[PDB]
Amino acid sequence: MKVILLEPLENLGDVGQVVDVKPGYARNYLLPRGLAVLATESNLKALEARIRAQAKRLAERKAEAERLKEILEN
RNA sequence: AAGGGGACCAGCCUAAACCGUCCGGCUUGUCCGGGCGGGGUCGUGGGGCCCUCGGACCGAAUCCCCAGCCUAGCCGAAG
Ligand SMILES: [Mg+2]
Ligand SMILES: [Mg+2]
Ligand SMILES: [Mg+2]
Ligand SMILES: [Mg+2]
Ligand SMILES: [Mg+2]
Ligand SMILES: [Mg+2]
Ligand SMILES: [Mg+2]
Ligand SMILES: [Mg+2]
Ligand SMILES: [Mg+2]
Ligand SMILES: [Mg+2]
Ligand SMILES: [Mg+2]
Repeated sequence: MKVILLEPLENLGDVGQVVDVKPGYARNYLLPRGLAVLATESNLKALEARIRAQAKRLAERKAEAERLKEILEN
């Protein structure tokens, strides 16, 4: 069963990553302890749109700060 | 059972794509979810979206009215 990790877990996976686990592990351990969520089609959109938004708010630093390396250095 | 002969006869509404709005979750937006409205309903496949040209008839199974009918009756030939 596929889940989306909310936290990095040793010898499991990294935060925001999709991993395969047995249904019982997800249902009786990971999910109740807030450590993951089901890789449902709803959640995969929400994860996507966060990975997307972080890359957006990153590039617009490396560009409006890059605009500063234009004024300075000249 | 098909098929044939007859009785009767009638076909519709949604879900999803997409659009709009309200509400709330936190994991902050191009988010996810819930409600309502729009859109849509099909097998010659149909629908959505985007271009392109083109602009009255239908009509309920709902509602209103009225014939008709039912729940009492009446007239009715000639020793
Ligand atoms: Mg027949
Ligand atoms: Mg008959
Ligand atoms: Mg018929
Ligand atoms: Mg809100
Ligand atoms: Mg939804
Ligand atoms: Mg929504
Ligand atoms: Mg909605
Ligand atoms: Mg088609
Ligand atoms: Mg009808
Ligand atoms: Mg009499
Ligand atoms: Mg008499």
